[PDB]
Amino acid sequence: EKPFIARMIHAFAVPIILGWLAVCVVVTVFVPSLEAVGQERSVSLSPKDAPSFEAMGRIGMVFKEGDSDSFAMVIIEGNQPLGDAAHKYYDGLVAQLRADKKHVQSVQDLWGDPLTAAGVQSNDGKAAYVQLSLAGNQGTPLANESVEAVRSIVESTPAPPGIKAYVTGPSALAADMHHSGDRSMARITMVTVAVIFIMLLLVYRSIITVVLLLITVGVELTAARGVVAVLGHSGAIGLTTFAVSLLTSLAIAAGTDYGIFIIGRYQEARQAGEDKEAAYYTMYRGTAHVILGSGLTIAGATFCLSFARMPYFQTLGIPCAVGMLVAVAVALTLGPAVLHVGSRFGLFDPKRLLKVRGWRRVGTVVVRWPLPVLVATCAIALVGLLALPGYKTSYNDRDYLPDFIPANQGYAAADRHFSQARMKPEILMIESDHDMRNPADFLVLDKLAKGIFRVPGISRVQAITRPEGTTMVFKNKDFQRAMKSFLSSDGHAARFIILHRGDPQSPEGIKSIDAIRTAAEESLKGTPLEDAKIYLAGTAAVFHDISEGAQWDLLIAAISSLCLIFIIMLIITRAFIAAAVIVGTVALSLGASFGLSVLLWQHILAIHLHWLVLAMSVIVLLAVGSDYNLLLVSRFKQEIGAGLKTGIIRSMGGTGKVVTNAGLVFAVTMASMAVSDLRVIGQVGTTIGLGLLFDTLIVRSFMTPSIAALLGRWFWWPLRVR
Amino acid sequence: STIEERVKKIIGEQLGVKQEEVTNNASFVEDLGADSLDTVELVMALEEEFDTEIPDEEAEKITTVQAAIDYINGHQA
Ligand SMILES: CCCCCCCC/C=C\CCCCCCCC(=O)OC[C@H](COP(=O)(O)OCCN)OC(=O)CCCCCCC/C=C/CCCCCCCC
Repeated sequence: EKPFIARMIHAFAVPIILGWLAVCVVVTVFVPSLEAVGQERSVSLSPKDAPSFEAMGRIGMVFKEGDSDSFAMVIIEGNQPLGDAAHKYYDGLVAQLRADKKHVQSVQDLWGDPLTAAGVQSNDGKAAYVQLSLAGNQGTPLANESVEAVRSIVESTPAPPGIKAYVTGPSALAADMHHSGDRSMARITMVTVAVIFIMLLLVYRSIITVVLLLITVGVELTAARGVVAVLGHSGAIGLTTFAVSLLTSLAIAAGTDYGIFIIGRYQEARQAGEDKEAAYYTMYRGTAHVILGSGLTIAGATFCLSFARMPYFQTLGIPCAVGMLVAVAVALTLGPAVLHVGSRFGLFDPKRLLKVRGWRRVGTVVVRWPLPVLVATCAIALVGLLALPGYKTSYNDRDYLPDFIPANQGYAAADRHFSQARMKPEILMIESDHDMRNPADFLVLDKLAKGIFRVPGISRVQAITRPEGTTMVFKNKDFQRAMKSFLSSDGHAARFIILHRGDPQSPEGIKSIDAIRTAAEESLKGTPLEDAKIYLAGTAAVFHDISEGAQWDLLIAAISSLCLIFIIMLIITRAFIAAAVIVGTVALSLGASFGLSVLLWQHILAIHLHWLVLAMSVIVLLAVGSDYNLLLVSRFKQEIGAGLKTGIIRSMGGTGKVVTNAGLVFAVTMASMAVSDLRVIGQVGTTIGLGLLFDTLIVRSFMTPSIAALLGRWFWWPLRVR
Repeated sequence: STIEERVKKIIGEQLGVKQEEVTNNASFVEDLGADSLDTVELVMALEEEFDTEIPDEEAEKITTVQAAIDYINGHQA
């Protein structure tokens, strides 16, 4: 049989090749590059409704010192204690920063005031810092401009002998994280292609087959990136360096797998003695629906990230979904089109005997004694959960970026003279309906300041009652500057600057937020300000919300993918139990991938998994893993008729070597992503790589065939099979 | 087709022997080159092709093409 779509591609193979090449030229020439669209289309890094985000907005609004949740800190360092010379350099620097209304919304200049200069100067005396409020939220294009605008001002200013200035803060780190991610795109792709080229050269032993196979992936990659770039450039979507980095590797990985499936089946047909024309249709009948089904799965699975609350995940759905739909559409049309035209010159014929005795013998054992094989593989798959009790996620973006990026250089300058908490302060603001500048309420400020200072895990609290941050009149001139700094001009609100002991990013720091809020309420209970409203802001408060949010949206991403992938597999295969088995088996194996990844990173390498790793990697593992099952199961439906058991053996031989090669290519492609500067994306890369190695070696080869052998005809319910 | 021809087809396909090459008297492990696992494949393939059960104890008694033919003839009724 010759399906209609196959005939059309066969008849118009040539222009289909030109049609996609012309499209590649258009998106390459008339559309800015994806790594350049992301920079002008990046998304804010915190959900608009997070209590930390809105609290940070209120504190800025009430104190009239900005509207964004973005702040940057300028550290001044010297080889000797900072004298008057540093002050002149500092004083001029602050005035210059104030003049830039566009980017620097406010400069909380404390070091220039003797009444509070010692509050920011290092105990060593050789360093000091100033906090800047920047325009635009963290990670947005405006914030990256503001950070650069501040950074250039610091660089252009002439420093005294031996003094140096660095710019840091969450916004600076986010700006540098984006640049590092894009800067490393070329290295990831060059390594990926170079490794894949060498691997495919061993599998086929023919350079032309590899060259044409990789060229087709280039068209899929260039068209997928080109289409996503058009959307971003038009303002339709938000982007992040994770989406660009993840999209690029998925297109290369998935795009190559479709090429391996297409050639793998075509070459198998030629071994059977089929003519070039008949072999091409045999390839289409056997893999056209598998590629489409394995394509809608990755597009659908990644799209389920759009239900997550974190912008890191929410913005990751559509760009990957559109990227995979475009890559798949090319693979289904350019693939068979290139295969046919190549066949006209006899380029894609197999170079070596495609032996099958290896997998038929494996399939015979699995099918003859399926229950023991099922039990052994389930235990191996489940034993990965032994790493769950010791699994500790991390939120410190510093540790997952190069040591030399400017934000990290400035941070390292702070650690040399300050405690690690000084660059990540915590602000608590109480707002009421009364003017609190009266002395009676100041006692409550003293009470709450001590009470908040009583919470474990805090080092320092600054306020009107504690100008220096530790325990030691309305008319003194010096006090007036403090009054307008720690009290709102209206007097209805006051704020306390709190410093933890130890990095607030740590789970210990996150635990402090709840204690701080409870302590604040306890201190104010039975006081005139008992009805006040408490707002908390800063890194500890930010990641208290992210930690809670990152949990549920891992569940939503995982559960939604299972529901969606099952629906796709149910439609593709038309069999209920087969659809459940295809994805159910991969769901169990997630424990093996989680165990392998935690063991490699947290234990062997002593680097905790970033909080983004599991949600991003779980989506791909379910998607790609089910595709390999779909390829295998879709072959069962063909070979059945010769026997429910003998069909599994025959299909195992045909699809055995094909999936193994395709499995390793995808695993290595995601593993090569560890070359990125962003260690967060490298952890995702090897987390997916390790899982797909497990899926291709155990899930598809020993678990799925054993379940099919066990269930018999019920594996194909409600289809009538004998 | 003929039951004997179908059995020979299955045997030849599994063991890589042509239809005319496989003989009634030939033995799988001694002449056609089978082993402890290719015989299991043979048994399962016959079971599936002819919708019949070869019990494990009975599996041992199929040592030649003929033995399979007699078994299936005595059970394909
Ligand atoms: C970018 C520009 C692209 C320009 C070109 C247009 C695209 C052309 C490419 C491909 C289309 C034609 C080739 C694809 C194969 C055609 C269908 C086919 O072969 O089988 C259909 C096959 C029939 O079943 P069998 O009988 O087993 O098949 C045997 C015959 N092969 O049915 C299927 O594959 C079912 C398809 C639907 C699956 C269920 C879909 C449910 C929804 C999924 C959502 C996916 C994610 C969405 C993300 C949205 C993001 C915003």
